[PDB]
Amino acid sequence: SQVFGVARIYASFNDTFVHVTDLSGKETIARVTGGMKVKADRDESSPYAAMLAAQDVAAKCKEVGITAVHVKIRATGGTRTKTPGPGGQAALRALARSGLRIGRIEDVTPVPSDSTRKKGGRRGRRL
Amino acid sequence: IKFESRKIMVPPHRMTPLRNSWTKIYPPLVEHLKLQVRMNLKTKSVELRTNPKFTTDPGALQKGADFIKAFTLGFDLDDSIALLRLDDLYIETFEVKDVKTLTGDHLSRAIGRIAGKDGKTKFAIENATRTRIVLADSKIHILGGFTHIRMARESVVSLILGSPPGKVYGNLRTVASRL
Amino acid sequence: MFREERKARRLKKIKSKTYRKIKKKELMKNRELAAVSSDEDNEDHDIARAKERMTLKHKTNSKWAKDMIKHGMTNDAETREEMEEMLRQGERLKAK
Amino acid sequence: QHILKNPLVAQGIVDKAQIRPSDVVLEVGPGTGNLTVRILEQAKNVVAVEMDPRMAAELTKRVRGTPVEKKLEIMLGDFMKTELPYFDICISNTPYQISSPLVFKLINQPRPPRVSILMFQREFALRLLARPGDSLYCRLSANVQMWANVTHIMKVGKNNFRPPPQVESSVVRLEIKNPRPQVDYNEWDGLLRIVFVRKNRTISAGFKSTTVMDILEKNYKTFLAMNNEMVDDTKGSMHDVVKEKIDTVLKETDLGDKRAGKCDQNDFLRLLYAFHQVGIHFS
Amino acid sequence: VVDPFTRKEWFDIKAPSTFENRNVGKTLVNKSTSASDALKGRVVEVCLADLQGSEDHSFRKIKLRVDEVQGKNLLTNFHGMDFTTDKLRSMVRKWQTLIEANVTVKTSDDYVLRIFAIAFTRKQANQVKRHSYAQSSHIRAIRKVISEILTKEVQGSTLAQLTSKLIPEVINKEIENATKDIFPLQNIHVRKVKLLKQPKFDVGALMALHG
Amino acid sequence: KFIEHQLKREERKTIIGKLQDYKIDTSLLTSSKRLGEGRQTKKEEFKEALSLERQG
Amino acid sequence: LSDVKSSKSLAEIY
Amino acid sequence: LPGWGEWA
RNA sequence: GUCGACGUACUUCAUAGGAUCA
RNA sequence: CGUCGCUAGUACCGGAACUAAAAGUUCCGUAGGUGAACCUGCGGAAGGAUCAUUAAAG
RNA sequence: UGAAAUUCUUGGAUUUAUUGAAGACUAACUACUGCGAAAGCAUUUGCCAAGGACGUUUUCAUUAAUCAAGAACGAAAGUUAGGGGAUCGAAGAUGAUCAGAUACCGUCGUAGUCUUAACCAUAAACUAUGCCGACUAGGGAUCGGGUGGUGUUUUUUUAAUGAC
Ligand SMILES: [Mg+2]
Ligand SMILES: [Mg+2]
Ligand SMILES: [Mg+2]
Ligand SMILES: [Mg+2]
Ligand SMILES: [Mg+2]
Ligand SMILES: [Mg+2]
Repeated sequence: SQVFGVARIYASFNDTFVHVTDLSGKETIARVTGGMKVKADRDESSPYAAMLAAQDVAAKCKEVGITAVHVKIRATGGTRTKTPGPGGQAALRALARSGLRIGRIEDVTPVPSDSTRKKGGRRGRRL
Repeated sequence: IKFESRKIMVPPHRMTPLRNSWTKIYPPLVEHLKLQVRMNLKTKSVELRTNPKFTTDPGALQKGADFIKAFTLGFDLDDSIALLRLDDLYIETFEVKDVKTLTGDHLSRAIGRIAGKDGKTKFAIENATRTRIVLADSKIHILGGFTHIRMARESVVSLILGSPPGKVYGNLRTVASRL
Repeated sequence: MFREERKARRLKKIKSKTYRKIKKKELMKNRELAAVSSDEDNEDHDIARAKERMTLKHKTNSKWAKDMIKHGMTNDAETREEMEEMLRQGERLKAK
Repeated sequence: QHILKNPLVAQGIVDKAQIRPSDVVLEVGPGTGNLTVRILEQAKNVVAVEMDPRMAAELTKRVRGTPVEKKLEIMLGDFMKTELPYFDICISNTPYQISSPLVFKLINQPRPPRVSILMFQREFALRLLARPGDSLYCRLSANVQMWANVTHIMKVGKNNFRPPPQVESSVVRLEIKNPRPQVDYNEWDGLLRIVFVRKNRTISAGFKSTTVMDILEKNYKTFLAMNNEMVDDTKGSMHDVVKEKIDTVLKETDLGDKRAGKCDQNDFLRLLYAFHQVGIHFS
Repeated sequence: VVDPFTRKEWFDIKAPSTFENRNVGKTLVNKSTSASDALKGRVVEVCLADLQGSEDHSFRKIKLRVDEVQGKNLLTNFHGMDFTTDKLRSMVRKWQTLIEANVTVKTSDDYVLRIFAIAFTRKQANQVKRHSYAQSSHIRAIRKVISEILTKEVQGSTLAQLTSKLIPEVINKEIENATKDIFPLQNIHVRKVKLLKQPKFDVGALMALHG
Repeated sequence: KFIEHQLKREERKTIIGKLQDYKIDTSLLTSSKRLGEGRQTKKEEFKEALSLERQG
Repeated sequence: LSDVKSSKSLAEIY
Repeated sequence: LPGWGEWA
């Protein structure tokens, strides 16, 4: 009576994705991103954008038959930041409020044992 | 309001403060949010659950978990309570090495520059930007409104890249007046 | 004990004049405000004055003062302050 | 902005310009007009290019009600964007940001000025003045020396400019060559660009770059096409023939093992002629 | 012009008999024009807590790959094991030495696999030193002991038997007993299992595993 | 120095004459400015295709 | 601008 | 401490 | 050639500090 | 309230018609530089302002 | 991006899952703690030689300290000739050139970054602090070795070791 999917949340600096797929991960159920729910490209990473995206997928998933999702939140990772941003945090909160049952929450950020060089250069980046 | 659970693992260096502040942590969780609170000493993880017969706000559980998580990262209790009070607060986290690959004394001085003498520089950013900053070694966490945490992040990052505290302080006054 | 060792080790490495100058100034205020230092008896002052007259250690005939003066390094403001700081300290011990 | 206040250096600049009484002077970066008044005193008429309308108005106020008032003309706009009138001499204290374009514009004017007195920062001027084999010899030096002759007038220090800049300055004289030497600018610059990516390596190593081979092969195919000879146009059809051509010309000219920074004008001309002989055209 | 889920069809995934709870959810795939080929090779990762119904395995995940299809039932087989990132970040702490070993070995089923085991030093009950660092000789000895143990259990067992050993964590206790005299340790865990190579598929050996 | 300079001038004049013997236009030839790029956009590819078609 | 810890707790400022 | 080790 | 580097000879800018009094 | 203007448009044979027109951080070594009052790559230094928490195999 | 635009994109981009290939680098543990003459050194296992300290009622018996000449090594960058070429990236090109806390940003990216055989011999190569030897206060932390205990724990037969 309780069907599980997996809700993958990719919280980058300039956008947030909310992707719901079956347990395997091959089949996509609904992909909505911050850009599709906002008029100005500045606010795509905004928490408000994530909430709209999360609500849209939550509504769509209920139509399909999915009633619960495991959250696998991740950041860009790699040589860049490893912790999900507020866009991801907002998406998680909206999904909980949607009534969709949250099964298990884990961070799956790609963390390198040791990586290539970072794009900044010797003097740094992100003035 | 279905039966759901959250688990938040407490790192060892935050267990003792959790003990002294437990008296002020379970009341708001169990009273306002109508959540079932517990700590598993065997796993050393704070466990929160929704009571289907009593809990009414669907967002209580996730709201509570973020509040526990904020205390876990190193934020004082009252600041963490702000997560329960409000609904538009988020935590930004990034490392020094993300900004600039600093090692040895360069990393130590970068942390010292952010904190400032007697923590003055950190408080200056916190007051001007209306945010709370926890400076855990090379790991920096910022708590506040989304637009606010970005402003604090830029002031912090300028300090990491080498900008002197004095110049960053003047910039804080300008943005503070704009706010 | 480790925590003081780590903090003591780090403060040990920083040997910038401005940093050490700020710490010294704040310390002299706290000791002055709390009166940690005992009042000097008249006999104590006389003994201190006696040594100063015996030696004359705080005049410009010292090696450092003579080196800075004779080579135009005291025209700069900062090194002049140190010379004047030395001279006023000598004058204090000369007071009766 | 940085404003000169030393009168001696301004007098020296205007004097060394050697303005004949029948000369029309293009004066870039008028500023307040300390140079402009003296240039007006000993010139047929002055055309000034000013970016700031306020400064142009102040200059007009200064020159108002003076015997030289009819002589002056002021153009408002960006110097690079404007299409300029005939001028015999150039005397500029323009912002250094447009230093390099300015020079080449003076070189490519339909009738280039016979003399120009230009102030640059010390590094840029020394690179202009650099001779083959010097440390600062660079593409700019070779190109400008082919199209002109640059000599050093004076060294202007930091104290003269208020507020002091972080870089020292120098006044140099640029004398475009008349008649213009008959070499296509595009091909000269193309050869130099290919050879000056690393000026202290062998020229052959300069031609070893894969993208350089791609460009040269495409140029060879286009050259064959213009001569009405049929060319396959595949990506790697002509790689092996062009490689052999480059090797042979480099060997016979004896320039394969000579560093670009130590090669003078005639060496590059010989290489250009050899490449034209074998059929490779650069730009 | 077509809603894709009109043509999709649902399939129920069933786990090996070695786990208590065989029902592990369901997936979807396009209806045959075949659905089996897309279904085969599909890998699903699930926490051990769900399969065993006990929160003692909250920090371990099992990857199972689909190998057979019968009447909407996807018969899967063990494919890998791993720890959750939060647990690993929890164990790795300051003021202690991390001892990690890996061994490549083939089961009795020609299942070539790679086992990664992790352990940490601990301070004694009466210890007063801040740190419990182990000298490199002790680390090398412990690593050798762990390698011999893991090779011994893997070689003398089948893949199903290997998983049956993995679930109760007997290997961790065996490592603790063997390494007791060398140096005190904590958080001894079989951190990860990779399945590198596979033998020829035998549907009988899968049906027997699924009963 | 003077005699060396004059000999160089004569050599330069001869070489420049021989260069006028071998001279063409440069509109179609790809400039060496492209050495750093190493990859082209579809706009650049389309421009090259149009240019080559015009060449025939 | 204040350089000391704010007495008001973050909930209070908001 | 209520809830320290048991459900509260 | 109001040329570059070096060598030599000079010029110049950075001096006030404490106490009392009005 | 009239005439010719100026801007935009439509037509006609410089000319002659019509319509619209709310404005007033400090550096070191090395290597480069063609929008160079200075920039950039790699390695290093402080001669650059340490707040909070911390036995949780408790 | 402060907002845009060069860029990719219904021939399916970004995102998702199962793989595969290449070249670098060894996170967390990580600590001014350890090692080396210095520069420097961090995944496992094996081989080759080298080394300080400690223990010794072993051996030689002044063989020693400092060092012009002379020699070995010498970060990064850089040159010669092959190999490799993932990331980042001097140079070069190109989009935008509006807004001062976010004011130098973006995209492509040659040489380089890596390696083999040779050159170069410079650093804030810093403790801005020559090498050898003797002496002049207390305290408790840590690393390596050694001695002592009728100390705790393990060896879950003892024990002996190991760890405290
Ligand atoms: Mg060690
Ligand atoms: Mg020995
Ligand atoms: Mg040598
Ligand atoms: Mg090579
Ligand atoms: Mg060093
Ligand atoms: Mg001594």
